[PDB]
Amino acid sequence: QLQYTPQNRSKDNGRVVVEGVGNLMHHIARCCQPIPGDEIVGFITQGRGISVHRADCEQLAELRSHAPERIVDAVWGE
RNA sequence: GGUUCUCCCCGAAAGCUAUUUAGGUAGCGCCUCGUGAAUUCAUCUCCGGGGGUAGAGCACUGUUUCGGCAAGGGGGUCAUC
Repeated sequence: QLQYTPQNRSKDNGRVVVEGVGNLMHHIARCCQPIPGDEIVGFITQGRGISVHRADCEQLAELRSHAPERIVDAVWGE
């Protein structure tokens, strides 16, 4: 009965700062549920902007098997 | 319900079928007596047989667990026309 505020803060910006840039259309993945753990690794998607597909994950590595240029680092900050 | 003298020989059935039949009856099965014929009949060993039961098996009809490969659908990844 109790079933976006947690992602309204990402919609309120901050968090991810890929290569030192702020306010990006980032969005956490799924197969991997990244949290500020093994940091993370970003990935540019056609639409949806940056996909934070966690650091070290198969599907991320698959993308590492396709277009490496799309691949980007990742951080957290606060 | 009961059915009164005596000895002798053999000696059943409580089954099938039908029955406004199912505790009755009839045909037949088994009884007895009489007559008449096949070494006809019974056991046995040898011989020629069909069987699908026990048992066993899982090719088939089903059922069952496990391991394998893996359709194909599910959830996600880039995609999402």
